[PDB]
Amino acid sequence: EVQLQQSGPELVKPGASVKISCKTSGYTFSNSWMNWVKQRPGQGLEWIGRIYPGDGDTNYNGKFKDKATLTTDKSSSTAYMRLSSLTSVDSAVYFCARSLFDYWGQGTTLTVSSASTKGPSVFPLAPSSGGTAALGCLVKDYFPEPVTVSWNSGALTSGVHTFPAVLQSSGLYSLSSVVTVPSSSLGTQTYICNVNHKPSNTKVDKRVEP
Amino acid sequence: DVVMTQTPLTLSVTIGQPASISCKSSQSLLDSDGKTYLIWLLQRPGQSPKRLIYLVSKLDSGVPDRFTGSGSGTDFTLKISRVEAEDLGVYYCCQGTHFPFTFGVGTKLELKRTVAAPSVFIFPPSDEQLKSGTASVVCLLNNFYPREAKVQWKVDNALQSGNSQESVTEQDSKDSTYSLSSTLTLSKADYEKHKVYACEVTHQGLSSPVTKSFNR
Amino acid sequence: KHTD
Ligand SMILES: [Cl-]
Ligand SMILES: [Cl-]
Repeated sequence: EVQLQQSGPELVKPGASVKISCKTSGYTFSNSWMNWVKQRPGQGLEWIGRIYPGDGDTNYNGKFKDKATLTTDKSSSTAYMRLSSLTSVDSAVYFCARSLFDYWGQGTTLTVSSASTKGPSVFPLAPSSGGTAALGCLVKDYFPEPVTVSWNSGALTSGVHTFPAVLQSSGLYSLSSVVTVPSSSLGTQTYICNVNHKPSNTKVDKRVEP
Repeated sequence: DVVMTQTPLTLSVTIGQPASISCKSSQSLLDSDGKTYLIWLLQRPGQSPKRLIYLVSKLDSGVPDRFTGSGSGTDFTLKISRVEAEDLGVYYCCQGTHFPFTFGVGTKLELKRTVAAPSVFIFPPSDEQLKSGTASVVCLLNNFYPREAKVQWKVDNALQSGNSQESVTEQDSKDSTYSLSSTLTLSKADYEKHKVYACEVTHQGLSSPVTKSFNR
Repeated sequence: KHTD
């Protein structure tokens, strides 16, 4: 079977460059076009260009002709994309895809940011004072993604919604995790959100009280 | 560049029932070799794209027979005879006849269910956060359907424009609803100059908009 | 124009 295996996630500062790889197996690498595709967060697919590894021939989308450079290493059956002078808008998932987009890599996430590693602050969303109450935790001002949230060390999962993070203009992320619970439990059941931000080795267990 | 126009943007489907989606090109995609380089891709949530149909009507290996592709001139259609759960995701058409190759914007297939109004909650900023110097006011819309919902913030009757961000969950695996958060961010100094904080929700399951509010 |  054909397989395209891309390199791992990248986090770089604006102005830097990065080179992403696509290692192939299961077919003759030199004899198939390799495309690259961009997907901005929450958005659609964009074609960057393609390279024919046997002779280095290329076709670029003009939008990317000054940003992306396609190369290959035939001896290791690997295709490369270099992205230069990076800015925030270059943050995306990038895919390699063969020939008439017939086989795809698993994607590489690129994050371009001037922010430094920072753990979150964790604030309660206290239940207000049909028998159902909502409460939560606001997990604010962390970098990079991801944070994870559990409730009551895993014992509470029904009715939990942990929202996708939002990128603030500050360059830091924020999200909330909420849960709905019986109003009659509020005086007798403790509710604790368990927040983990591995990049900063930040773990917090925050009790949410009325 | 060739423009690929996909419609609808979202199709609400039912397991066991047919689906049809459309992709129209601004230029003929018939090449001089007789081939029409039109393909259909499915991107399941959290996954890379996969090709399902190529050269208008040819199924990729392993793709179920419930899928068919057709074309007449620049008008292309993907049909599913009976939808199954593994078919949910975003469908992209793509053309490879003219440079640069181009994609449609995607059609999302989501599950239809009965209309469900959101349960709405508002949360003032915590004292902990205020001591830290910022204020976040959170409005929660829980377990609603369909996805379309309008959330408007008012601070002492001043409509907030550009001062909040929304986040939405994936369609729920159990009940096919959505949930949404809207977060209004202000400085602590700004928060303390106003009294009434209100989020007003418009949704098809509510006969009139619902407003949740507090006095600081 | 295309491979494979
Ligand atoms: Cl599959
Ligand atoms: Cl309002």
